Order: sequence, then structure tokens, then C-alpha cells
Amino acid sequence: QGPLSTLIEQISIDTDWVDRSFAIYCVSYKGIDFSERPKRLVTLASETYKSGSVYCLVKGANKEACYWVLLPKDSKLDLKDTSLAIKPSSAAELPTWQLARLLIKAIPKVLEGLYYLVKSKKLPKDHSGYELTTVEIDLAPCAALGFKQTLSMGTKTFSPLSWQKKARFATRYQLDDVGKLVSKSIKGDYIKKPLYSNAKNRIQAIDITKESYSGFQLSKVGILEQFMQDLKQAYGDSVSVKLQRIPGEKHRFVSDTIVKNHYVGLFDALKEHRLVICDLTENQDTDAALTLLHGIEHLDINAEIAEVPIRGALNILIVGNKDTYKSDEEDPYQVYRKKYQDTVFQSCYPERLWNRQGQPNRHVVEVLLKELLIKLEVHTRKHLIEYPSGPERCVYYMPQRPKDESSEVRDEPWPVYASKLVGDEWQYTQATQEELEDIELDLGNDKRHVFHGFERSPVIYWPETGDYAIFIDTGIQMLPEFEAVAERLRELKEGRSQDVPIALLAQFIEENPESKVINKLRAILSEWDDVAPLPFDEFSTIAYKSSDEKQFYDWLREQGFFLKTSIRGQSEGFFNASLGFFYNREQGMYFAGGKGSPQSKIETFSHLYLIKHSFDALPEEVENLFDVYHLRHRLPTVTPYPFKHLREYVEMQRFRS
Amino acid sequence: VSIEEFTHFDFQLVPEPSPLDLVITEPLKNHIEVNGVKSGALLPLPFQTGIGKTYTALNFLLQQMLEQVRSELKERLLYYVTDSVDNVVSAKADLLKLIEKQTVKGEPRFTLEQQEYLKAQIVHLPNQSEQLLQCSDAVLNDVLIGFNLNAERDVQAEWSAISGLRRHASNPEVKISLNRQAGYFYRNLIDRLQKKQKGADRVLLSGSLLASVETLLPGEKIRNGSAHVAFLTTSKFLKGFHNTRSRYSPLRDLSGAVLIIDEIDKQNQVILSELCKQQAQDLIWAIRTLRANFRDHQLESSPRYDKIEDLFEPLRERLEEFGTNWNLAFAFNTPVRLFSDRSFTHVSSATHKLSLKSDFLRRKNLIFSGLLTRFVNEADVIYQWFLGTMRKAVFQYWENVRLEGTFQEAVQSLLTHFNLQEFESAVYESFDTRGLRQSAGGKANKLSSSKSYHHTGLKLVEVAHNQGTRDTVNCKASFLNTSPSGVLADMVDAGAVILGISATARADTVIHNFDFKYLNERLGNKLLSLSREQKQRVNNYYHSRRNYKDNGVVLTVKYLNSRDAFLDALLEEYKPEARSSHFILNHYLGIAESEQAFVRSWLSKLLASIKAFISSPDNRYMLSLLNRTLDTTRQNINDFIQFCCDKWAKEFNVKTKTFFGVNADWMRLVGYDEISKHLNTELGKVVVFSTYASMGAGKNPDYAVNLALEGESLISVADLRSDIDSIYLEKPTQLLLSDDYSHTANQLCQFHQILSLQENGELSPKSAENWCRQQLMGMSRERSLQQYHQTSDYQSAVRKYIEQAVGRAGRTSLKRKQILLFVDSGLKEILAEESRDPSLFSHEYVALVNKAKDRAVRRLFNLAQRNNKDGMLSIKALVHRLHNQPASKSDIQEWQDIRTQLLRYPTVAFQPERFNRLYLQSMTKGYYRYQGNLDGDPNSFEFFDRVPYGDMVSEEDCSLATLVQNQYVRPWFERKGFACSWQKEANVMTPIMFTNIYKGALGEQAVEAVLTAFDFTFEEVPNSIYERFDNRVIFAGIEQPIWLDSKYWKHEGYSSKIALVEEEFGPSKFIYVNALGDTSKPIRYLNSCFVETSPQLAKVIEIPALIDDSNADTNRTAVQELIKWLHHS
DNA sequence: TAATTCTGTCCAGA
DNA sequence: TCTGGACAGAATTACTGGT
DNA sequence: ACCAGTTTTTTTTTTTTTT
Ligand SMILES: [Mg+2]
Repeated sequence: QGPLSTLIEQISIDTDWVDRSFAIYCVSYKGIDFSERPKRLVTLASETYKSGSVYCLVKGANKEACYWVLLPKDSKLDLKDTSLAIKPSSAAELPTWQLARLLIKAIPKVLEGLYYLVKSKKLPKDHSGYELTTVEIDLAPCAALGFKQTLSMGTKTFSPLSWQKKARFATRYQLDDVGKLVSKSIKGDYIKKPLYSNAKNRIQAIDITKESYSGFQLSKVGILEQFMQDLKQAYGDSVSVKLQRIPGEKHRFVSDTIVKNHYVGLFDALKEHRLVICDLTENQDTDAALTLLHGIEHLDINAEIAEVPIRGALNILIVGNKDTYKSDEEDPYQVYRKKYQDTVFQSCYPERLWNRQGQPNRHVVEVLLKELLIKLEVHTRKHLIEYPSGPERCVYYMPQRPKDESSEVRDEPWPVYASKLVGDEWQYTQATQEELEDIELDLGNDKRHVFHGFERSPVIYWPETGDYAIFIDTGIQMLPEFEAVAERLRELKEGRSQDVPIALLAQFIEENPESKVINKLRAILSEWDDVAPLPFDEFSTIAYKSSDEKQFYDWLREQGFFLKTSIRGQSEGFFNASLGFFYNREQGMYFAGGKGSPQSKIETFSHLYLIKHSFDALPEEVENLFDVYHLRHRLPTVTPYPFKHLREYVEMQRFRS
Repeated sequence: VSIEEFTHFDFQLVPEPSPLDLVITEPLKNHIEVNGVKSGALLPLPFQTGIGKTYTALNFLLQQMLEQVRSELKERLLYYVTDSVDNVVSAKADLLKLIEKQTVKGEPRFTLEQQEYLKAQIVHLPNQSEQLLQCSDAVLNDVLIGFNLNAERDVQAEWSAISGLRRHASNPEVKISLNRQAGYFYRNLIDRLQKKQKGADRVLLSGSLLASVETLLPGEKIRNGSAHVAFLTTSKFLKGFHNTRSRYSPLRDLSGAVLIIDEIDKQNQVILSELCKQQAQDLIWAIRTLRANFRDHQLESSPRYDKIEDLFEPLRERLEEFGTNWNLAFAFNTPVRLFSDRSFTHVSSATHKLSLKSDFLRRKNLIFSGLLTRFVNEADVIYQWFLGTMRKAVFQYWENVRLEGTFQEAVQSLLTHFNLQEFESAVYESFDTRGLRQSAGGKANKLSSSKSYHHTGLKLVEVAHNQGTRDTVNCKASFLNTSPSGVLADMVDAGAVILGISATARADTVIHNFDFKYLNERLGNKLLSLSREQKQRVNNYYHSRRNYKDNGVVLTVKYLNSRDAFLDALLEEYKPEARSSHFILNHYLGIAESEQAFVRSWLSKLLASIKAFISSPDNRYMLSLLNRTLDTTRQNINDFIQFCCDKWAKEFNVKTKTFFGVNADWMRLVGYDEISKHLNTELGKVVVFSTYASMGAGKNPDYAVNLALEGESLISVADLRSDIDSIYLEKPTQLLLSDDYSHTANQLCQFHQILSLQENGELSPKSAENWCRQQLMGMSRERSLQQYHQTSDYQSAVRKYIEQAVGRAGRTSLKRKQILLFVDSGLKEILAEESRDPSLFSHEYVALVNKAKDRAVRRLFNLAQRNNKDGMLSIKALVHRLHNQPASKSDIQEWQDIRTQLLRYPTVAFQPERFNRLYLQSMTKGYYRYQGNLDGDPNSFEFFDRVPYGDMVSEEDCSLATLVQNQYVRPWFERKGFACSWQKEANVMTPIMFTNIYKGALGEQAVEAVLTAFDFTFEEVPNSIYERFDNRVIFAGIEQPIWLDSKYWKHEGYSSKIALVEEEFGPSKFIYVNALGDTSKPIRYLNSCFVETSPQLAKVIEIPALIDDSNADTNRTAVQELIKWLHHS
């Protein structure tokens, strides 16, 4: 059926059951001007919540400025303000997903929305309470896929009200005594705000660190499973949401071998060029340059340190942090960029060269080298390593954001740059106004993606046919097979709860004397009480890796002690939705994940990307644009490499303006 | 109450000595027979606590008191020192009880009069605040009236306020304020009393006034001979105590004193804390003041100051020289951190070597990227030199006047005479500890002396812009001059007899105990030890007192791993209406994610121990030793632990009571007696949660037995109280010492620990220097602990802690038939490495080690590297100095001493006292292999098996055998005592000494012998050109100077040397000669360059080989050619 | 001025 | 009081052994 | 080579005296 995603395949709601269980009303201001209705929506909802027993309310179509209100079956909406139009409504009148959102908002009371507490942090001294980290569950339309619905699992934090006037006047949320849920209250001494805008609280997408089900329950996906359980608990079969599976056509995996070969190919190309290191900081910590050189040394690349940039060489300019400068005049980086206008060089802050532990950071060095190689390829306008063939006769374009930060930049025309492959050389130019007008006309309804908003995306264009291709982040998240993983983790949890009698271990030693696990089991038993059954924690040193160890653990499973098992094998395929590069030509969706085996703790969901195009069938060469493991450092990318090169070119031209 | 009461006393009548008494006494008799009286000694006594250790110590003390009484009738200060005040008080009370209650053959040993006399000879010396608050208002009024000081309104008002407060100061805050006020008042009052007694108005003390003063000042009883036994803490012992005349420092007067130290190993940390407190001094200001004031004040022609000015004359000379060379008159201007152990370790925070330049027009000295390190190093040496001279001057001032009141008088008089009052404090705190230095001539930081960190210390200098005037910088320097081991060795060298009474007194850790390797090397026979027979006697006594096996007591040891599923089930039962154990731990137990894994492990181990304990039917009293207090700050975990304890008590049907906040403060306020009361009166089990620190020495966990509640589990294990029968031992943590007195004190503590590990051989010089660098830049506590964990010293300290805990838990003779020891599995590997002799291990520790079931080899490599590095850097510095004129007088002697030592003793049987850094322990007896660039990094050297194919240091590689066989050189060597062959001993000269010194010295001596056989003669090179040429050759018939240089393979600077020699001494002839080689190659002549020329146009003659190495024939033809060339002029 | 990709606050707007 | 869209912040750029 | 379990520094409480 294919990998799972948060995109909703179907929502099943028994409208008759809802009508038998709840009452629904439609609300909108009566007679008030559309310019003033916003000024009184500030109170409308609060007045509705002050009216009586209102479960929840949901905004409708923006053009209507109306609300759908949910109340118990026997209750009736009564607003003292006569300037409001009110109308009893049946559940069948609402959009299915809007009614689903209303029902979701009502789960906390049936048992602003639904929040699951996942993690709490005690406040510093002189304060009391917790900073609550929760996973919010809510539906949201998918603008990229014709207003299909997605199930969001965003993290959102709560803090005590005690910890400005706006903060004081916010929904005074409250945490449950059980601590399972967080819900709005009048005097609940909680606000939905963290300490800073910094230090953003995050919740793991998946967590199977030690195949621990309890730790799995505290990830976003574990909360999703718990929400699916709570939905049935609250409404049984009357309400259900089915997540859609993306049809699978091609799913390339990425082993460490492929990436390593790609990167040895990459580093070899840089060994043929000269590299220089500079430092323009005031209090010159030359140890930064020494560390950079030593990191480059481990990659066998001829590098040297110079006090000034050298034209024609690959220079790395260690520069002071911009935040310490109030204007561009104080920045040495821009000052030297304005001067050295025709040379490839890269910059980085000194502090980035070491990790939190203080050890040198080699990812920084490798990313610097790869960026230098990409910039050199742009400068020479030729590839220095093998890039798979892209579509023929195509032209790439990339709008560039002006420096103005005013809101009117949203609609302003932008400078547009283009690149093209002729023979072996890459041609880079700024798109002429006639070309941009033709492109805008050809894109039709999709022009808004390239010429409107701050989110202006690059486009592949075919002048000889007018065809185009835009690569859009849909916002849909790809999920592993979390139901099956949860079942396996629960099975392991039940099995590991029972201590193994020594009799079974003695029997295994007797039955398989050739097994080499016995060398370990005899030692373990000798270091244990002959009367007490062994808890699973004693076998932890016996990894489920060798054939004999696998046989031993399988034999224990037959005895009823399910302790260890294979979870991330390709045969199972649980974590396919977060590995390698997945692409579907017919429907033009793709996503990228990790390489090799899934790490036990995955902190993010790979988004599903939608290629919007005019072809009857997308050209095959488009797939080739993603087989590049250095655009995204040592990982499969979701951006075509021509766009990476064009972005680098556009960045270079900034100081030539 | 007088000495006459003992006239009829039988001093030969004594209680039947126990084996411990004999073990204490007979080593001292042997020491007196070997080292003689008034020698001083250190006698560690690994007595297990609980088994008569305190009684034996106090009995020995009482026997010494009786010996003093006997000597007084026929015709010495006794100290009992321990870290804790309550321990001191308990020891004094126990001594009084022993005096009152001792019986011999059924009758009281001492009559009431004798008892009173003996109890009057014992003194307790608490801190000044407690000393004042212990005095009754009558005593203070009597003292004030007797000294007519009550007429002073300030003193009277303050005393009235103190008296008023003392009557109702029950509130802890009011009590603290009262303590501070009492301390300050005591300080002021004693200052006034001492001032009054110093002057011509000295008050005669007698009758009630004398008794009142003695009650106020027990040091007065010590001074006037009324008492000679003092009970005081180590802090008070180091600080000294006041008498009516001045403050008395025991350290300065240890000749003949007996010093009983309880918990000897613990005193290392106390002494280190005391040492690390000394203030940071601005070196620039110090040297400027010294030079200016030495210029200002010159002399005084009085008898008192005879032999004083000559002590400072060298200091005057060097102060003027240093001021001129570095232009100290100029202001210093451009934080920078410099660290140095004064010997082979020199770390700086700056990435670029900072240098000092002088601008005369600016009238400033500029620090920019003369090295800065050299400036501070020279200034520090002068500053220490000045303080050392004061110590000598003060001593001489006494001999002129003829050591406590006169000592301060001498310090004040000398400082006033030289106008250096600003250094009076520095001098006092220098003399208190460093002034006890007996190894003054034992180490001048010279290679010819006995070099060690423990009597060298370390220096730490901060360079920063001066506050209030940023145009200048100040070099604030803090330093140690000795380590706690150095202080102990100096105490023993001063004549003190020290009884170190502590189980694990020889723990084999330099961080948590004195460096006993250094103490052995430093003391020799003075470091006493128990023979195998004495240790066997002690073991037999302990077994008789703790006969476990014969009485059927079973020690059940259980090592526990982290139990995640068990803890998960417990957490899920606690708050059953929850979902995730991780959430329960995070939300309800309040544990952050960064510590969740660690908390899970240690909490699970603790709860498994508690479950096993409650499951057992008979055991009643469990003690849990964690590294953290489960007090109110962790109440959330205490609630869960209480839930688990209640669950298991209900499951196994036995009442259990938990004591969570068992803590030093809880022990003071609530008292440990509550647990004993509960055990004595309440049926069921008891679980006590404490820590290794909380259960320190002196805390007695016993409880009174009530046989109705004990069932039949108790068995008397001796040939009514019982103790802990179950224990959980968490792995000791935070094993690196730290000081919180100040930031600089903590830095000194950390650097002392690092340098102590390097000195002991636990760290290679590379690792030690890297750790010092990381510490200087400000490494984290956790990284310091990671560095420490790599050493075996860490494992030794952990084993010491575990042994101390288990020993302290075993203080009775009533044992339960089963004793449960639960141990964190992290201790299994550490305890499995225990390999010391188990003769003195406690039964619990023996069981721990058996259930688990510092390599000299590692130390040999590290010490070889350390000695080679020290030799390399010391020789480099010495040669550089020899290439400077003024310092030639002493450096020449040092150079000659080193060369003579190496020639005379290429290899030695025993670790030398002096020249100890010239050798390394070869591990191969008389030879060894090594690799390393002698001109490169000294940290890169490797030795012995690590380099089988490396260069070799042996008698063969220097060709001594082919040199001294059939030649004139053998009579030379035999006459001068040089070694004709290498004795195959363990200690061999380091690679640097072998290559850079010994092999050149052999050539020099051989050349001198061979040429003197042909009527030549030599004189020492003048200091101006010393060490640039071997010797100056004198021969009949030639008036021109002749210079000789015996160095192989140019070991272009030769032309510069020739020019420098000639420009001063005029035209001269030079001889270049290799002692060994082959005659096959012709003699050559040269003219101030490597290009040769005709004989008569040449001033340099090269003899390629004076001696044929094939058979050791003398190349007489070369000698004749040399003579002819000399005579030709 | 590490880069890419995903995402948590946050704020105006309908 | 809803809600979705920008806009900076945070994590990830593995490891190692068995086959 | 490849594929899937393993995995990651260390983890405080305590003391005396003189100012
Ligand atoms: Mg860039």
C-alpha cells in the first residue's frame, strides 16, 4: 500500500449519531460593517464561551466570518447580544473535516484544542510550577493538494501565568490532575507561552532507544497512537480518521558506502586546487584557523593560512559574528567581498569549529569544503564531479528576495536569475522581463508559487514546449509503521517483565553446547544466585547480533520469554517512511530521509514534496536531479542540484550589484 | 595536686598490654635504637576502627604522660590531632575517663590526687570564639580587672554585649552572630593582653588571676609548663594558639614532640586546604618595593644584627641586577594566565609567547606577542629568595639575642630595620608552614639536590590591567611552596614522632592520602612500618575480637546492575492511573531528561537493594550509602521510595521505618540516637539513607539491643549493642578534591592534584602537561573527573572509600547470623583489582573483594619520561645560564657536580637522595632502549619494551670499555674515582645525561689524561667563556693562549666562538680533538672556518682521533704534530 | 557569514 | 478567540560488528 | 560490501579557624 503519511485518506463520522449526541449552531454578526466585525470578533467568541455550556467553536469559511458552535444535545445557544445572527444547524451541513475538528476539540470534555502532556520542566528558583511541553492534535487543510486534510502534531508549550499585559490576558489554560491532557480554564494559572522565543521545546518524532515502549509513548508518533485510541474511546466507531498511504513506485535506499564513495570523489576534486585560510576577527583566535587546517589535513587537502585573501584560490575567511556589528560598514566579510569580486571563497565564524563537548567539529569542515567545491563549479561554470544527466533543453529560474523587509515586498516583482546547460558549460544570466512575462503566462494558476508571496520557489522551464515543473513542500509528514512498531514494543515490554528461571538457561546450555553464547551464560550464572530467576537486564550484554545469539534469543522466545528481536530490518520495513529517497513519477510526490539503518531516536518527520508540472507524464530525467549526496550534507536531498548551483550563483552576484 | 603525689607510684606497674599496644610500642623502641632519641618518626597504624584503636591511642598517650612524670621526678609536648572538633572533644573525654577508671590487678591505678594531677596536665584548644564563650562571666571579669582593662570602655561594652547575648542566643542566626562577635572580641582582648605583657607594665600573674587567664588561654598553661598534653584539631594545630605573650605555632617547635594524628590520611586534605588559602601577591610591586627599600636602608652597627647584612648582600646584588636588566623603573603596559611547577612544567594561556620590551622615551615596558615567563619566573625566585632570607635572618637574630615571641619580635625588628613592613604578613605565613622546611639546602631547585614536587610546589600568575589605572598591568601571583606530604616530612624531620592511626593509612593514593613513596624516599628509616609478625599479631587479635567463621556469621555479598524493568514496574504502580514510566519519572519525580538515564540506574540499584533487604526475614537495620542526600530538595524521590518500602513491607509482612534526610545537619539537630531508639523500642526493620560524607569518622551507628525484638538472629562474635546488618554501597563519586574558599584556592588545589599525580608516576608528562593546560584554560569539573578516572590512583581512592565505609559499619561484637552487603555493580571491576595483602582487611571488605573475584610497570614508563623531561629542561636552562656571565659562580659548580656524579656513578644501586633526576629505573638492569629527539619534544620519548629497536643506553654505546683498557686514561679514572665499567644496577642515567653530558665528559677526561701524559697541563676556562671550550692548555715554551674543544660532529658557530675568544684574550690557538676514532685520517689545520689551510696560516688544528678505538693505541704521531704546531707559533 | 530541512512560536487578519 | 502563514531556531550531517 | 543492533564524559557532601 506504501508508506504512511499524515495526509488523511478518509474521515468517517456518523452525522446521525452526532445529531443524536450534540447540537450545532452557526454564528455570524448581523448588520455590523465588515470593517467593524473584526473589531468585535475580539469579544464574540469570549461572549459565546460566557453564554453557557459551549463545548467548542470552529471558524468556517473566511468569506463568511462565521463560527460553528458545538453544545450538548439538550442545550441551546443563547447570546445576550442581539446583533448576532444565530441558526441551529445539522451535523450534515458542516464539511466533514470541520466537524472532525469540532469533535476533536470536544474529546477532553467528552472523556482551544486537544493537547497531550509529554514532558515537563521545573521552573528556576524563586518560582513554582512546571513548563509543560505538549503535542497538539488538530486537522488543517492541505493547500498543496486541493484542500485535502492533514493531521498535525505540533509541539506547544505552557507556562504558569505568574511567570506583560498581553501575557496576562491569554487563555488561562489548566493541566489535568492525571496530567494526560491540558485544557482551557478561566483561572487555570497557565499560559501557552515558553520562557524565550529561543530554546524552542521539541518532541521526538519517534523514540525506540532501548525498544522501550514507555519512551516510545512520549514521542509525537506515540502521542498519535494514543490519540487514535482516545478517539475510539470517546466516540467508538462513530468517529474515525484513516491516514493515507502514498502509493509506492520507487524507493531508493542510501547506504554509507554510496555516500562515502561520493565524498571521496568530492574530496579528490578539491585536492587539485589551492586552499587558503584567513582570519579577519579583531581578537584573532588563531586556534580557530589551526583547527580548520588540521580538520582539512585529515582529509588530505593542500591547505595553508594567509593573512589576506588570494585571488584565484579557494579561501576560507574566518570572520567575526555579524551580531557584534550594527551595520554592514563594520563587517569585514562584506568589506572584503566588495573588493574581491571575482574569486571563490567561503566564510564561517570561529566558534562553530568546535562541538558542545569542545571537540573539533568535522561536519563544519566538510560542509565548508563541499560549499567551496559548489562555488568553484559555479565560478568555472563546469562540473568537477559526476552529476547525473538532467532533463534536456530545460532552463532553471530562481527568484531572489530584495533586501527590503516591508510587508509590501510580498507582492513586489523580484529579480529573477536563470541557468542553462549548453554542451558542458553552465550559462548563468539574469532573466529578461520578456522571459519572465512568458513564464508567468505559461505557469497559469501556478504563477503564485514563483511570483507572489515571500515563498517564491524556483521553477524548471521548457521554452520549446512551455512546460514547467515546480517543487513544493506540501507540509505533509511521512510516518513510519507506528502501529506495528507499537505492537512489537508492547510485546517486548510484556516479555521483559518476567525474570527467566535458571532452569531454562541450564536447559539451553545442555541442548546447544556448540553455541558460543554459553561462554557468556556460564559466566553470568556463576555471577548470580542459583535460587533467583535472572531478570532480562542480566542478558543485556548478549547482543542480538550474531547467529548464535539470535538462535538463543529465539529459543527463549519459544519458552515464552520474548526479550530481543529485529525491529529495523528491511524485511519488516517499519522505518521505510524515513529512509532513503522515495519518488513517484505518476503522481509526482517524493521525500527524502536518512541513510543506513534508522537511528533509534528520530527527531523529525520527512516532508512529502509535490512536483507540480504541466507534463502528461513527468520526464524521467527529473528523478536524476536528486541523486546528489552533497547538496544536503551526506544525506539525500529534496532540492534539485541545478537549483543549488543557481542559488549559489545568485548569492555570488549580491556584491556585484 | 603536685608531682610529689607520684613519689610512691609504681611506674613499672602497667595494664596487661594488648597486641595493639605492643605493635605501637616496639617499633618505637626499635626506632630509638636505630635512629636514636630526638630523631622523629612516622608510624602509620592500620588499626580497624571499633577494635580498641581509640583505647590503644589514649593508653599510649597516658603512658607518655606517666613517662614525663617519671622523668620530672628523677631530674615534652603531646598532641592529639584530628580533623573534627567533636572527635577531639570525644578523645579528650575518653582520656579523662581512662585516667579516672583505669584499674590494674583489681584496684584503681591512680589515687584521686594522682588523677587530679594527670587531668590537670591535659588541655583542649578550641577556636577563639568557642574558647571565649566557654569562659564564665566571672573569669572574664577577673581577667579584665586584673589587667585594669575594664577601664577601657570599648572592651567593657563589647564584653557586656557578649554576656547579654550569651544568655538567650538560642536562635541559630543569633548564635552565628554571637560566635562571630565572640571571636572578634577574643582577638582584640588577646591582642591587648599580649601588648600589656610585652611592655614594662607586665602584670604578675598568680592566684585567681592566673587561673582565670589560664581558663581564658590554655596556651598559657602550655607556655608556663602547667600542661603538656594538648587536644586540638588539625586546623588549630596549623594555625597555632595564643598565650599571654604571643601566638604559639607548634610547627616551629616540633623538636621532641609526640603527635598522635587520628585519621592520618584525612589530614592530607585539611593541610592542602590550609595551604591553598594564602593570598596572591603582585610580583611587580613586590620586587619594586624590595629594590627601592633595599637601596634606601643600608646598615646598622649594632651587636644584635651581626651576621645579618651578609645574608641580604646577595639579595641586594640580585635585586639591583634584576632591576637593571628588566628596567623595573619603567611602567608595565600591554587576561594572561601563566602556570609553572618551578621545574620542567611551564604552561601559558596565551597562544603566542608574550615578550617584554623597554621603550626609554615612553619610559614604559611593553608586553607584546625578554620573555614574559622569564620575567615572572625570575621575580618569583627573588620573592621566594627574600622570604627564605627572612627565615634565616630571624633565626640568626635569635642566636644574637640568645622561638615564638622572640620570633615575631625578630621579624618586626628586621622589617622595620629594612623598612619592609608591607611584607610582614607574607613573612609570617611563609615562616609558619614553609619556615619549617628542613630541606632548605636539600633543594635549591638544582639538579645536584633532591628534586621533588612535594617540596617545590607550584606557581600560578595572572597578568591583567591594573584596576583604577588601565595604563598599567599587575602580575598577581599565587603559589604553593610545599604539599601536604612535604609538610608531614618536614614535621618528621624537625624531630616530631607522629602516630598516624587510621585503617587505610597507606591507601596508595596521592590525592586522598600522603604520597608515601615520596615520604619513604624522603625519610628512610624514619618512616616506621610493622613487620610481618606484628601485622600477623594484629590480624590474630582482630580475628579473636571478630571471629565470624567460628560463630557462623555469613557475609552475603550481592553486586547489583541497573534494573530498568523492575524500576518501570515500580513506577507504574506508583501513580497507577498513569501511562508511561518515563513520564512518571520526569513529571512526578521531577527528573530532567539530561539526568533521566543516570537517575534510573542508581534509583533502580537502590530499590533492588531495599527489596532484597526487606525480603530477608532476620535482618533489621540497613544503611544506604549514596553520593547525594535524599533530603527535602529531593522529596519527590523520597515519596516514591517510601511508597516502594511500604509496598514491600506489606508484601513481606514486616514493619519498616525509613530515615531519609540522615545528614550532618540532621545528625546535629535531630541526632542519630533516634534510629537507635527506634531499633531498641520498635519491632520491624529500619532503612537509613545517608552518604559517605555524612557517615564520617566518629559517627557511631550502633544501637542498644532489645533481645525481645531481635529474635534469635544475633550471635556474639567475640571470643550490649549491635550495628548495621545490611548495607548498600553506591560507587563513590566526585573523587577529585575541590576547594571553595576562593577561585584561586580551587585552582591551586586542582594544579596540586595534577602535579601530585605526575610526581607519583600515575600520569605521563605528556598527559600531565595536557591536563595542566586544560585546567589553566578552565576545563569543567566533569572533564577533570574524566581525566582523573584514567589513573589507577582513582581506583585506589574508590577502594579506600569502600573500605572505610564497611569498616565504620562494623563497630560491635554482636552480629546477625547473616549480613547482607549490596554493592553497585560499577564497583565490581574496581574491587576485583584489590591485590594488597589482606592480613588487615576487615571481614566485610574481604568478602567484597572475594565476591568481585597501581601497576609498577605503568609507573616505570611515566617516571622514566618524567625524569628524562626534567633532565632535558634543567640541563637546557643550566647551559643557557652558563652562557651568561654573572651567574657563572654557582652554575659552574652545578655543572661540575653533575659531570662528576655521572662519571663516578653511571649506574646506582638505590634511588639516590641527591641527583635523583639524573637517573631512571631501567627495568632491564644496567641498560635500556629508548626513542626520542633529544633536541625535540621531551614528551615524545618512549622507553623499555615500547621501543625494542630504539637507541640503547649502555656501557657499550659509550665505548668506555674500549677507552679504559690499555691506556693512560685508566690510571686517571682510578685516581679520580671514575667508573671504569657500569655496575648492572636498576637505576641508569637518563638519555639526556647519557648523550649530552656523560659522553662528552668521558671525552674530556680521556683527552686530559692523554695530553697530561705528554707534559701538558690545563687550567679552568675563565668565567667569560666557560663551557664554550673544554679547558685552557698550558705548555712550556709557548706564551700564546691555547684553547681545547673535544666535541664530535660539531656538537658554523665555531667561527663565532673563535672570534669571541680572540677579541677578549687576543690571538690564540685552538685545538679540536675527538678522544676516540681512527688514525687513518690525517690531522687538519683551519683558520676560523671549516675550510682548511696550510699549517702555519692556521689557528685551528683538528685531531680527528686521539685514540684508536680498534685497540686503544695512543696516536703519538698526532701528539707530536700538535706539539710541533704549537711550538712553531 | 556551515547548509538543508523540519518546525515552534507568534502575530496580524479575517 | 481561531488560524494559518512567515521567520528565525533546532537538529542532522552515526557506529560498529557480524556475516 | 552490507545490513542491522549498539551507542555515547560525569553525576558531592563536608570541614576548621581567623578574620
Ligand atoms: Mg552560503
